[PDB]
Amino acid sequence: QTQQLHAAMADTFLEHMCRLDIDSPPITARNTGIICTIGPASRSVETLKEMIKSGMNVARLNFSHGTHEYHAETIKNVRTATESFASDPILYRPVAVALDTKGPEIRTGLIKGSGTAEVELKKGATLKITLDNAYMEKCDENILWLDYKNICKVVEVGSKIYVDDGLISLQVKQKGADFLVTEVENGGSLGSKKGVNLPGAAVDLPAVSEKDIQDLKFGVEQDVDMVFASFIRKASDVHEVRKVLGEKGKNIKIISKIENHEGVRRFDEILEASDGIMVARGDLGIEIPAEKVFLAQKMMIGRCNRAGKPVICATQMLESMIKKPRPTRAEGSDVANAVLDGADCIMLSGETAKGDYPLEAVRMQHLIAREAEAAIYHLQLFEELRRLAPITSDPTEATAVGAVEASFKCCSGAIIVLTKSGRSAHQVARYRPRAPIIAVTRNPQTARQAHLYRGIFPVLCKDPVQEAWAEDVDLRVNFAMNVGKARGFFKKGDVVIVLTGWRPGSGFTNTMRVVPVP
Amino acid sequence: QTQQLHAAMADTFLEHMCRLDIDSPPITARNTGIICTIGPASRSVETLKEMIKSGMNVARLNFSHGTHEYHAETIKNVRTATESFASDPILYRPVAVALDTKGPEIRTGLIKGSGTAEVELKKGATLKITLDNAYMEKCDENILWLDYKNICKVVEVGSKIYVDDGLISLQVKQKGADFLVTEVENGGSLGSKKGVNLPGAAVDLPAVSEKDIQDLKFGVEQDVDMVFASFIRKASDVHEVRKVLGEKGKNIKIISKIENHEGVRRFDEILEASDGIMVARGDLGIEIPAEKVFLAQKMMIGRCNRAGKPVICATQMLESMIKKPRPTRAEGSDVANAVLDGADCIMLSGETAKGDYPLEAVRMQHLIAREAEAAIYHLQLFEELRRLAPITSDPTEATAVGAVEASFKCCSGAIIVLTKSGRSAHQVARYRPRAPIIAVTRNPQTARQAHLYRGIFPVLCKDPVQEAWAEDVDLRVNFAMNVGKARGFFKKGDVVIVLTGWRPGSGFTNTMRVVPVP
Amino acid sequence: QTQQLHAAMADTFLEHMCRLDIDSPPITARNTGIICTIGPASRSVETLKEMIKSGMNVARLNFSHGTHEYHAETIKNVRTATESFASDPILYRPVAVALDTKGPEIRTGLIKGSGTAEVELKKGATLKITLDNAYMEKCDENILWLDYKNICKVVEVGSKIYVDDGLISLQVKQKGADFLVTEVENGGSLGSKKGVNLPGAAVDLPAVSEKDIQDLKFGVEQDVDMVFASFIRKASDVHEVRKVLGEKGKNIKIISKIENHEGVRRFDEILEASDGIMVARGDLGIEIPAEKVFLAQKMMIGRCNRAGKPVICATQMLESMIKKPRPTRAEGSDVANAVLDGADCIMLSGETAKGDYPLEAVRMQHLIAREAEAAIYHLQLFEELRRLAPITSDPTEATAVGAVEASFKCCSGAIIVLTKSGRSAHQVARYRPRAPIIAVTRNPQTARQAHLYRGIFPVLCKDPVQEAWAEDVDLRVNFAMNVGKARGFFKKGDVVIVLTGWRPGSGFTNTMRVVPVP
Ligand SMILES: O=C(c1ccc(NS(=O)(=O)c2cccc3cccnc23)cc1)N1CCN(c2cnccn2)CC1
Ligand SMILES: O=C(c1ccc(NS(=O)(=O)c2cccc3cccnc23)cc1)N1CCN(c2cnccn2)CC1
Ligand SMILES: O=C([O-])C(=O)[O-]
Ligand SMILES: O=C([O-])C(=O)[O-]
Ligand SMILES: O=C([O-])C(=O)[O-]
Ligand SMILES: [Mg+2]
Ligand SMILES: [Mg+2]
Ligand SMILES: [Mg+2]
Repeated sequence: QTQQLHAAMADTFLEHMCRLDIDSPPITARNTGIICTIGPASRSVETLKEMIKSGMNVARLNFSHGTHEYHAETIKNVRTATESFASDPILYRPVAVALDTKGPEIRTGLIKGSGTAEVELKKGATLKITLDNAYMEKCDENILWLDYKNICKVVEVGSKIYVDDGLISLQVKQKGADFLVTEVENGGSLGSKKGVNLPGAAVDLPAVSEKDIQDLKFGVEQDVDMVFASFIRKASDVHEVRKVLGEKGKNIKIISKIENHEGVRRFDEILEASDGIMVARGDLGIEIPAEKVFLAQKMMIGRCNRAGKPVICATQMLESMIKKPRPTRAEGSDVANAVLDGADCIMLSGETAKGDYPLEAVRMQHLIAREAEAAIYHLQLFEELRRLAPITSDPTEATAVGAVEASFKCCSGAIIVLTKSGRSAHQVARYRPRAPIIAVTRNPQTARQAHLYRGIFPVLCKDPVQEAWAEDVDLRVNFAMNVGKARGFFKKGDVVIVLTGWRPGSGFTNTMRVVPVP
Repeated sequence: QTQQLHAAMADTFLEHMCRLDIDSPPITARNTGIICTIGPASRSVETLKEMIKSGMNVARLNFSHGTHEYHAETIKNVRTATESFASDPILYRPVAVALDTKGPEIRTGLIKGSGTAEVELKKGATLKITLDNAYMEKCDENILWLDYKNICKVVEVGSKIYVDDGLISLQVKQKGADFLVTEVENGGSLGSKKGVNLPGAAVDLPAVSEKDIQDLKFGVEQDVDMVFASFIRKASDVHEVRKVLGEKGKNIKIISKIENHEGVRRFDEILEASDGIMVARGDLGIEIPAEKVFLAQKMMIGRCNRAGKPVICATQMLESMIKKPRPTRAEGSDVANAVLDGADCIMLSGETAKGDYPLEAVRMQHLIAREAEAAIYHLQLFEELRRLAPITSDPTEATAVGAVEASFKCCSGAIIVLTKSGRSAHQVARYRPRAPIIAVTRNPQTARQAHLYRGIFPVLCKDPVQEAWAEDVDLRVNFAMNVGKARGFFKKGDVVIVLTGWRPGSGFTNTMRVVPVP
Repeated sequence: QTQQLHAAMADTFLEHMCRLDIDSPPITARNTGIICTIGPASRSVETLKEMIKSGMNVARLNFSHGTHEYHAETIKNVRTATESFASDPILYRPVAVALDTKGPEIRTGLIKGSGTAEVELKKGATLKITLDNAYMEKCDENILWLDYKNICKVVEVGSKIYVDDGLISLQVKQKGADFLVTEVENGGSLGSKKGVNLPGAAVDLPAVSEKDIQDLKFGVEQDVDMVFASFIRKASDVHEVRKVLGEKGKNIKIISKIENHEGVRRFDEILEASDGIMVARGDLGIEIPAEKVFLAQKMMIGRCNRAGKPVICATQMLESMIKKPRPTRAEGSDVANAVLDGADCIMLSGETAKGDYPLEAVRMQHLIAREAEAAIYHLQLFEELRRLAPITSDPTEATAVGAVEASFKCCSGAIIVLTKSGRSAHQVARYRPRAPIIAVTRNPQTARQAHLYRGIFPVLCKDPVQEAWAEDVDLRVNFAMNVGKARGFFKKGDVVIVLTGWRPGSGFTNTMRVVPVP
């Protein structure tokens, strides 16, 4: 038995678990999108080509750092490597480009302006925090500058302050009008321009700073597929991002990063307003107790699955692979469990952006996700997503669920979906079939954006529109068959589900056919 | 609400995920046992006391290294630290001692000659490896030492051999008659006395070596509670461990460690023959592909849960805490998911044996387990264990599921069980109540062995047996009431369930009472 | 096998249906209560003896006819019959006495004058209804009188009027000041003093008339066990009845009869106010379209089951058995499907009151019920009753659900419950065990009232209270054992469940034991 099909027939979850089988090889298709952060280790054209071959689907640009021109060149190299495979349209793989905003970050200043300079803060020592720019480049063991002007307004005597991704902690003893006097609680060696978290503080920085405004405008001009908007606290923040992008960037997907308590409490209204959600475990594990992160992760992935919107699990997934060519057992486990949880995508940060094994990290993500998709208990997942999804009069929605039902019944090799905007394919993906969803499109952007949805293998038809509708459908359907056979999803004589519109220019995908592979 | 009781009421697993809430705090009780490997960083009487206070339930000793004299000292210290709390029998925590056999290991030697400490080899490099035994002192990046004779009886050319937690990958370029030259693939930092794995070979080493025989006999002499048997490949391996322990060590629990392909494949006969199971992920993730471990882990926990036998999840759960005071996010997830999987106990190795933050590690496991236990979907778990329960005429079994049902209905503070052998408490634990199980025993050994069962808080009643049954019963009940109050499990006015026998002895548990706390 | 135990292990409802086996003989015990209307055909001490032997649990007296002294005679004969078996306390079966009030009935006047003649009406013919008391004794095929003064105020042209328990249909063609001119819909002989129904008309007779009051007061003097209150339309109706019964009759159960549209629309408040419900299908089927009766039956049985309150299914169950000794197929089906619906009791009207075969009717209900009860899909029933019953701090509720859980686990012969008021036994019955519930009481009245609850076999202890509580429990327990052996419920060596309290008095059931039958 293949792809855990022995465990798939179990009537209980428990028995399904008991039947999982390390000798039951998975199918070749991998449904979960892989998002890579690009930096020094992975920004060369030649390295990017191997990232694509290994499984990268989306390139993430971290606008916390780097100049516009530095990112412009990262974008170019990505497009260059992606297009280098375009000569064969059957084998071509769209690669999305995402921009991760700085958002309302709080950063320290420079330590004695030296570079190789740190100070060892001793636990129990006092440290003054000032906001006076004359100290902007003169930080040491007694005085510390940071860039959050109104920090005194939202902090109180007894408040905690984390510095350098939570490695150092301080507790505030005194407030002056425009300074803080703190006591070191967790000692450490403090470098320069490090990140500051204020857990439980009602931080009043703008959702979109002036810099973000510029950054978003830059993204529009560079044709980015999606925006990962940092530190989203409420629905109004999303609407702000939406308004900046405006008319010109209306088709750019906005993915809200939930990285603090507020985002978690306001999660429902953020989800309603966004196109998708990133569980940003880095900051979140600082802002709320680390032992509670898994709950937030599961809750958010559950609600997105329920709502039908993509959700990305991020940060520290294969962390130890920054230095090592293999991951820990806990890391292998965390990737698989993000998939079983329901994550549409998984993400690499430092592993791809700066580490010593960017390609091995991508490869490992691809291998684990594939195993985990086979182990999904589709029988219960399908029963539940239905029960929790409303009665609609939308015909493409009815069609989509009919097709997933049909794909489980004939165990089909794929669900081929013809789509312009991608919506029809998304509506199929939300019901989580086991068969890969081959979305044939002519819109290059919809092709790139489809990577956000579990199961979608997006495919770009380069052929010009034939005037005879029936023939043009056939062209696109046959192209999907050819892609499938080439990648080994299925072979001649296999059964596939094909979804198409009935009428030329209906805007509905309301037709399903069960069809042998030619 | 509290302890995820909102998610507890959900009609589907999806909806249950959607309701998990980081602002719903866990109960104070912690059902999952914590087993700690004791070594250089944690073997002092002073550190041990803190380990007990942090939450350590079982002290593991790894017999891969160390003399009999070294280990007796550690055992001595564990007992001294444990007995340091015996003055108040209401606060005494029984601590089990476990012996982890070396088993059929294959290891390496020292370094260079000028310093037998720590060196390296480069990437893609080549490497001479020996089947002669003169070069153990001087092993560097050129010519390396193993300890396996009939190697090439079971080996091939171009075959994979791994080294040092398999962080070093090598393929044999060519062999000969019985010696090795190879080529590096995953180059890294080479150290001293590092482990070697041969994925694929049905290795001919014995299950219980001559050294194992000495260690097991030492184990009997020392009165150990349990044995972790390394590299169990089949049921006759377990029986040979049982035979070496013999009449004298017949009450010692045998826990088979499943850490290669054969053990996975023969899991059923091994489980039937064992007292419980360890999922030993360190070696398992080298012996089988890393991406497959989580499947082997969830299958084994599933089948153990179904059989009612203890299962331990082990290795690299909090690995990065060897050097850091906080875990990664993947580590947070891993611990949490082992608990949601159904694991009776989670284990720490390097994290407590040799790392810089042993106390932090134990405390992090304690916090995560508790959060995870609240997030369990008991409604479905209890339903499935009941359906997948063979119906029996066994009266003790009927009382036990009766008790668990009752404890859900009235959300009780505990299930109090009076037990001599532990069996009665084990019967309650296998139905996975949410409420902690206070197992009151006069037998010190069963009190220690009970740590293996999820949910069991064992308490050792030191008071003389009383002649009247009823009064002796009521004195042990009251002792349990006082422990629970003292540990904050419940308070005056709370409801508990109480399981007892109709007369003295084993197999007579047939009485369940719903009782207020006085 | 036996009692469809094969069918009850099925994992689906459909599979359950598939396995029902006409050759699977049921267990001797019959859980569903049987209520019989006493009349001319059945009031002799001698017929009443055979009614009991045949399975009658409740004797219902209709107070629409006959003097108080008449009913007191009938009552005395019920009591004589019941007490004839009293010499042997182990075989004695309590029998309940129920009072069914007349309520707001509408009745015609006397036909012709020549005693009680039966004028025949013809389809198409004109009939006139009048309140002119001149025709009080002078009804005929042209002009008919009835006892409802306000009929003209509450009827309209087009209204349907029904006569003789639904037999004759009339349509209002002409309303006068004093009279109605109607056209006959279907022919049929009209008797004297027949019953009238007005569907879709706001009838304004008091739900508790002055006759009702005397009758209820009489009930109290006569020490009846329960009242079946006719034509209950709303909660206040039920509260009036409770008031009339007052302090003296507080222990008397009020069962509301739902017989019209309003009763069904305001069902929820009526249930809250009542001790139980009667689905009174004779009138109900005339008051609402006949094709809707099953919807309301199944709705009310469902809701009563969910609230844990008794529900009775009544009227025309075995109708053809008034004139024949074998029922129709439709009737065999209706009794079985009422038990499958969830009804605690089934009832006989004319069958036992005025029919030529009273004893054949009682036996046929006894047989059908016992077959139907074995066809119950207990797996899903018990799962659902759990999920949907609250989490409560009430100890006796936990004990109760614990005991039903245990009784499924060990397939017990019975659940024995010691109860003073009956509540402990009621609490078990709401979870619908398969095993008969032997309720041992010393209170003759609760013994009689227990017949309202599915699965309770009441037995009345006559022994004197023993001074030592512990011994006085065992005395009653042992009595239930003896009762079970004689009744063929179980034998020596079978396992039974026993529920007792920790002290004398009501509200202290907290102890469940699983115990071998001695
Ligand atoms: O490892 C898993 C697991 C396996 C597969 C999982 N993903 S799944 O097959 O797609 C799935 C299946 C059914 C419902 C789902 C709802 C949301 C997300 N995934 C669902 C999720 C978890 N366990 C779930 C069942 N287990 C439990 C745990 N607690 C109570 C009952 N069963 C043991 C561990
Ligand atoms: O004859 C029955 C039936 C059988 C048993 C019934 N009662 S039961 O076993 O105690 C039962 C079982 C499960 C839930 C119940 C809820 C309320 C009352 N009874 C329940 C009630 C009805 N049915 C017709 C066929 N049935 C199917 C078969 N396949 C699909 C859907 N329904 C089930 C209901
Ligand atoms: O920003 C992030 O990606 C994070 O904090 O996890
Ligand atoms: O033996 C172990 O602990 C392992 O390999 O995981
Ligand atoms: O009164 C009744 O019992 C009826 O109408 O069924
Ligand atoms: Mg962040
Ligand atoms: Mg090992
Ligand atoms: Mg009536």
